[PDB]
Amino acid sequence: LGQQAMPNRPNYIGFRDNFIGLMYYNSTGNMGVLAGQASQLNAVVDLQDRNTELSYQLLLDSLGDRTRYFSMWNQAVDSYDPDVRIIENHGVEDELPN
Amino acid sequence: FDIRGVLDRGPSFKPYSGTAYNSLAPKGAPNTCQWTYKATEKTY
Amino acid sequence: RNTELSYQLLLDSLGDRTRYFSMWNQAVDSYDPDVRIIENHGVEDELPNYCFPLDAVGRTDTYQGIKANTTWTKDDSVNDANEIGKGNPFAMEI
Amino acid sequence: MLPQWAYMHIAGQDASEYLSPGLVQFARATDTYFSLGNKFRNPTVAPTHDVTTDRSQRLTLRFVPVDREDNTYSYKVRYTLAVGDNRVLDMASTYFDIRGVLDRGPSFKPYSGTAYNSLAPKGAPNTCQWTYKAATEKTYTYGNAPVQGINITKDGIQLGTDTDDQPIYADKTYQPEPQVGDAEWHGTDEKYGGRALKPDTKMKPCYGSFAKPTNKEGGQANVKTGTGTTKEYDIDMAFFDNRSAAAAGLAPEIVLYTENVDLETPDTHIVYKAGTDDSSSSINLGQQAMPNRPNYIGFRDNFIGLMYYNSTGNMGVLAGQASQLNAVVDLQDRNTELSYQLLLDSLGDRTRYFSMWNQAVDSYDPDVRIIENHGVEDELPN
Amino acid sequence: NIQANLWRNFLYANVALYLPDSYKYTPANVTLPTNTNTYDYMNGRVVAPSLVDSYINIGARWSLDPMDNVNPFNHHRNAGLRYRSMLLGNGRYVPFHIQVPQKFFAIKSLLLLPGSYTYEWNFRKDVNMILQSSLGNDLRTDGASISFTSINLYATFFPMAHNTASTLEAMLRNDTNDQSFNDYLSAANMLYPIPA
Amino acid sequence: NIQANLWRNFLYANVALYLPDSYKYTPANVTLPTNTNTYDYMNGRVVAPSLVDSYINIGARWSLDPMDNVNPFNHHRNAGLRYRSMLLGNGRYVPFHIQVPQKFFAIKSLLLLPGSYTYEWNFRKDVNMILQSSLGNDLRTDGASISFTSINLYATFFPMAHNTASTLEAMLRNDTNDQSFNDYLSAANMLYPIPANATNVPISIPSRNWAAFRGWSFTRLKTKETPSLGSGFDPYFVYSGSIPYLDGTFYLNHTFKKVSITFDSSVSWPGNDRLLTPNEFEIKRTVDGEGYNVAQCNMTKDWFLVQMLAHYNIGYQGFYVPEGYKDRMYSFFRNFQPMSRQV
Amino acid sequence: AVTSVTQKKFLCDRVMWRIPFSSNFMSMGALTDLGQNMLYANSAHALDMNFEVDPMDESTLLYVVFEVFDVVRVHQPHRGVIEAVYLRTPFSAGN
Amino acid sequence: LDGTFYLNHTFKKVSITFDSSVSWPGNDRLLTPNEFEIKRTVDGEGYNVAQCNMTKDWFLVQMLAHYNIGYQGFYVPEGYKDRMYSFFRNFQPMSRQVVDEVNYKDYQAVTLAYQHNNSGFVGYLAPTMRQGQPYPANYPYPLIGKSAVTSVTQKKFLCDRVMWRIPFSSNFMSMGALTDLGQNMLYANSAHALDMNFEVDPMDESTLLYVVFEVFDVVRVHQPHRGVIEAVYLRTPFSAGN
Amino acid sequence: AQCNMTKDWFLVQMLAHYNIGYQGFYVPEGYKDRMYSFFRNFQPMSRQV
Ligand SMILES: O=P([O-])(O)O
Ligand SMILES: O=P([O-])(O)O
Ligand SMILES: O=P([O-])(O)O
Ligand SMILES: O=P([O-])(O)O
Ligand SMILES: O=P([O-])(O)O
Ligand SMILES: O=P([O-])(O)O
Ligand SMILES: O=P([O-])(O)O
Ligand SMILES: O=P([O-])(O)O
Ligand SMILES: O=P([O-])(O)O
Ligand SMILES: O=P([O-])(O)O
Ligand SMILES: O=P([O-])(O)O
Ligand SMILES: O=P([O-])(O)O
Ligand SMILES: O=P([O-])(O)O
Ligand SMILES: O=P([O-])(O)O
Ligand SMILES: O=P([O-])(O)O
Ligand SMILES: O=P([O-])(O)O
Repeated sequence: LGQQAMPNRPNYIGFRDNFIGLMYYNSTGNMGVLAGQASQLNAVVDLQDRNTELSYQLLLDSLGDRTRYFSMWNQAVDSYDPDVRIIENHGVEDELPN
Repeated sequence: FDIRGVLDRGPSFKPYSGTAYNSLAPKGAPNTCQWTYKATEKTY
Repeated sequence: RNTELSYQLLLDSLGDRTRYFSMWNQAVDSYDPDVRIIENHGVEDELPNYCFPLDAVGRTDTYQGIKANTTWTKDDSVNDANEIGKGNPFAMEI
Repeated sequence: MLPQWAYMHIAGQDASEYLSPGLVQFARATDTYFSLGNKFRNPTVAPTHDVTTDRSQRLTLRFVPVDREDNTYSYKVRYTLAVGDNRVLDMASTYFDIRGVLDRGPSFKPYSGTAYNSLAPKGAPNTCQWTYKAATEKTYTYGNAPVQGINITKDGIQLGTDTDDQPIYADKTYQPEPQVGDAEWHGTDEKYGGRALKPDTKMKPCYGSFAKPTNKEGGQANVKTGTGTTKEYDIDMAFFDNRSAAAAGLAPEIVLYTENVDLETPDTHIVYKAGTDDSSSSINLGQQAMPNRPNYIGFRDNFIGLMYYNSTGNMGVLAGQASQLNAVVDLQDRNTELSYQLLLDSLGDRTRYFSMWNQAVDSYDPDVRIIENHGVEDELPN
Repeated sequence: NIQANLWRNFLYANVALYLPDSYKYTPANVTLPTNTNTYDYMNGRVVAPSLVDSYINIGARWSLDPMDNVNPFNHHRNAGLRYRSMLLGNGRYVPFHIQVPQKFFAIKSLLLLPGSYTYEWNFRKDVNMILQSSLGNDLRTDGASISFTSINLYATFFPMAHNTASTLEAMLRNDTNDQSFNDYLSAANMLYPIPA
Repeated sequence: NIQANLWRNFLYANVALYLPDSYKYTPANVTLPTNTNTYDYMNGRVVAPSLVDSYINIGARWSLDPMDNVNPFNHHRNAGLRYRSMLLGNGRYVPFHIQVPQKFFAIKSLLLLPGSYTYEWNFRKDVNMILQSSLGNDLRTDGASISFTSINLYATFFPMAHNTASTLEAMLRNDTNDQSFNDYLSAANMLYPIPANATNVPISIPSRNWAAFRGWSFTRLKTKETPSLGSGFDPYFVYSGSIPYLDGTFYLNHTFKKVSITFDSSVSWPGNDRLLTPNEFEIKRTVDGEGYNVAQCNMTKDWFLVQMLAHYNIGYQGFYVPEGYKDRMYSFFRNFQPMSRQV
Repeated sequence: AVTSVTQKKFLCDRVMWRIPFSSNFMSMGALTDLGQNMLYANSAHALDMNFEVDPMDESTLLYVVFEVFDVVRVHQPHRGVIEAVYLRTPFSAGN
Repeated sequence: LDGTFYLNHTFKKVSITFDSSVSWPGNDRLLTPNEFEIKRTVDGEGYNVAQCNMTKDWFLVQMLAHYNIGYQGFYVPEGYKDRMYSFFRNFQPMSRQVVDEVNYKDYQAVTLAYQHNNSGFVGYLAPTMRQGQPYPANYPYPLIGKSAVTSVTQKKFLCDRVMWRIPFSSNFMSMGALTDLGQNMLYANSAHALDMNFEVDPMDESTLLYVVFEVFDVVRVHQPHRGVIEAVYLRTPFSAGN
Repeated sequence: AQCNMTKDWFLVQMLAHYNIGYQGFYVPEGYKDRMYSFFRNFQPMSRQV
């Protein structure tokens, strides 16, 4: 009768910022192709020590305001609550009994 | 690339803190309920 | 013609409508975005929260002091009616 | 590599120069409705001559004082600030780097509320005792005993059992522990133990109460002096049976492990007690505690006040080592600290903080300065 | 003490529960998976609230030493991830429809001239790569999956006057007018192991 | 009632506890220090919570009359001061290491040329001057103290090419290339006593030249919050809160009714019939029968005009909100707060 | 609702009140039109000001900033030589 | 992939040495001229800065590298130049005091299981039902008041989101994407090798050092006729292999 | 954009307010996206039931 329950931990699940991970980049056996239809030389030449996903993160930040969200590209930057990362413990205003 | 598909986020997906069910109940309180016990078998 | 609307749109093009200016009652109608679109992320209620009696015990029984002679006898250096609770403090939960 | 760098627009012309003139005119005429700018690299190329020395040379110098005066009210340092041959120094890059020892003192309290038993009702006592003589002097007790025992005998509360099947009694120096209790809200009569404060430890509300531990198992009993190699504590068991129990059948229902401890209230004060009396007593069981007012203490915004300015007998000096004519001429009439506050505001955003100069402007909560009372959304009972 | 309770619930939900697993325990009478990357493991391990209590470094602004090295973006208060979760909905079963941009530097901003081009791309199905969770559990083991029903390419064209468009194309086919692009990060990227 | 309790606690902690001492009492059975500048006095005086209860001017936006004249920066929700306290740590004992800038206008931006220079400065040990508390208590009496272990000077040098530096040095030694600096505030600063309950503050400036005079700025300070810099140490400074004179935390501007200005005790400035009440600058009116108050408060239309012109050049061609980057932290519009209540 | 009266007021923290010695109060140059004319009404003048304030039951201070030009010119003619010339005008410098 | 960096505070120093002989930047440039000291725990000279354990040298390097600020004083960069992944925006210095376990004479090393604070009102070692009795707390030691314990000070910083930056520029400043020293290396009569050594705080799991060697990673695209697209890639230096 | 708005309409509205649409969709500069502008107010939303 005295068993106690606690809520399960929250776990949000979505696609990543800017849909990172969905398209293969910088991954040798899965290179994208953009070629002239006849003479199909691939104009895309990618390398494993290039980092296209991070390059795009940084480009977006240089071009505009990353605190703004744009649903079309899942453009919604990963963030954290600053008052969770660094605890500022100024106590509580509990002077009055309740 | 315009992508459509079916996603299952699976049984670990929980987009909220707390419960949807009897959230105001003290956390060790039972439902109104019964049990049997034998030290003849009886219902309590 | 619509002069009142024209001025609203004009004001927004010239400056920052989130600022207030009492002289012209310039304080734009708005709403709480969290009221218009409910974001229900639940509540952080993992820890139970308790109400306690003012004295932090609640119901007590009355006890006398006793000392071992094992036989036990009344200890006359001790009050014979001390209020002590057994177990945890009475509590309610919210 | 240079023909390559030109070809890849790593160096060489910008696009308005290397693109065909017809294309540049075309782009310029159409840019506001179809933009071509981002499709053509425009290299930027650092200069390689006459900017930076190739010689061995320090970026940052540290000067230690060549003389100093440590007085009652002030501290004076003298440096030989050296600008070497073929260098210039912007004084904006200079500063005084100060190390020392600060005591903010006993009125510093960088928080609201208490660190100690903050959830305790503010007039609730600790489990404790007092004496009273109406006359023979008796010991009285109030509180609760939360640790359930297998039994209680003259050796105290039995907390467990051996592999030899013999009782294990509480070790009085730390058991029973006040933080332990029945684990659920939910047939016979049960025996219990707990700690209690002795009469000589003057009552304080539970809320705010701290006593340092005197052993690594968290017990707080005062350690007895002149004991030699044996550590002894001020702890005595007190046994109790129901006031209504038959005299011929007395046996302990409750045992309290009573102790004196170094009880303090580092961050709360008494906001109600019935009289001037301080002692443990029946009436003092209901004293009420309130947390001390917060009082942040730091150096000032932009370290105002640390350096003397506009202050006749403590004027700063910058003088050529040839002359001695001081280039600093200051006036009691001038306001250097405020001038600097206003200058900072005109240069940048004073809501941003910069630790290096303690640049963190004084502000207040606008909802405290000007009370906006829209009441409360208390429509649902709770 | 209402204020003290709000503070303690906050610290517990947002900090104590995200402490490294070495700060936690399994009650006897509790059986958890041996797979430590699993939600039931991360949900079942118990954290003593007094590890981050309302008196934690009281009066300080201070991140906890063990938390400095805990990924702070794996958290239910990551507002970007929370928004991305909620864009899809609140249930585990989601028919989705999304638009995914081209990020490869060489073609992402290219002005492409008249002609027919083969354009092919590959898309991942691995839920640990394409999905993100706030706890960071192994979504393969924890039963998430995805199916692609269709992927179409959309392309938008400025309705350019045909003569003006002929002029533009003519200019852009001259090698003098070759387009060029630098990867923004513009780096050779290297990873080196650091043993525990 | 959870919501009512949240609000009542907030009001008590943030407003009622900061009411002037005249609203407080000392219970019989409590002995407080006789020194009223001490923490134990400020912490021990009792405030009735119903002085600022959850029904305080209910439905209004209104600062409390007694609070208008209390320094609102001496407060535990002063976020700058709270951050500066926490930069040091959460304990009373702090070995510290800080960098202190040079602020004197004549040297703080000077480009110094090769040579050896004597550079000397004096630092304060007075805790009420160099430290700040949110309560404002006398830190000397309440046991704060500092010692300096070492002060070193740091300087950074652009690693300039030596031919370039040498050419630069030679040019800067020419008198036609002397450097020059104005103090930003650029004022002669003057303080005049206002005895308790005085309402008129006349001042004379004995006859002088006014060529290049730029104008006047002014405000009101508490004597207890204004230290003397008239010597090495001020024994009468028994306060450690914000010091508006030095830091710009002004908060008594609403207490000015009016200023009038008269050259050569016979020529009123601006006179010229320029102002609605042309013989003075009226800041605010209580009796306002022509209707000269403006902007839903008691500030006059003249004064609003003068301040908007003085800060923004706004006024001759309609009043409007100034561009945010022109309306900075110590600017008029940003800080202007008209208020009303009924009773 | 009870019979009532209304009260109006304002706060304005953080500022100093400003009265520019400019003919239309506007900023048209650091050296103002009227500051320049004072070189032509080229006599000395006395100034009297009378401030009226709300009573406060503690001593206070009127703080007046007289806005002038407060300037230094710095001359460094030879290695290790520095010479500074200070001029505050009007309100030229004291001790 | 995503830029959510959070372990930058764990770097202590890096040395950079060409051909095993030539320390870079060398030339007596930094206060500690043979390496980049990022942070110091022992700091007898007082080279640390901004109220944390970061060094004056490193703070100069990162402010020049991001904003060209350092030679003419330190100050807050303009907000629009100090963006989401920039140094200043993310720099978080912090301090605290704790009991001095060596010199506080009454110190007792009480482990979690034997502490009590809110005995009677909270669950024991679990987020479960309250247990116990009202009793004076034995923990934490007060750092304040008339009986404040003997203490010590700890300081550190976080700097999430950034990558640490060392520009190959003679004065560390951004004067051109093609740096002055990049141009000089063209007149290198020979090829050079590079050693680097990073010193980091130990972490009880496998981690990775991620180095970005900043170069020019370029493509030029030629479309001579309808349906024809030709591309020339050059990454230089560190020219490609895939 | 993860709602029931069409690509056509999103193009017209982005062009109409910002001239954005023939060269990629992206967030307009804040000062061109004012209180009554399209992007500032656009709120796509989903749920399951
Ligand atoms: O409503 P929250 O952000 O305090 O959970
Ligand atoms: O390169 P230099 O002119 O500083 O010797
Ligand atoms: O200043 P305290 O030690 O009486 O609180
Ligand atoms: O702009 P603030 O300093 O009042 O928050
Ligand atoms: O409170 P800690 O986890 O930084 O010691
Ligand atoms: O597209 P047109 O206007 O050149 O026919
Ligand atoms: O067909 P064009 O490329 O010569 O216009
Ligand atoms: O006439 P006022 O002062 O009530 O506006
Ligand atoms: O949009 P602003 O005018 O508040 O900067
Ligand atoms: O004239 P100087 O440069 O030899 O001092
Ligand atoms: O030398 P410090 O600033 O790290 O104590
Ligand atoms: O420095 P060198 O050996 O490449 O000329
Ligand atoms: O015109 P070509 O040289 O690309 O065949
Ligand atoms: O060479 P093209 O323009 O006719 O393909
Ligand atoms: O020799 P590399 O560094 O130009 O590839
Ligand atoms: O474009 P933003 O920086 O004003 O949001």
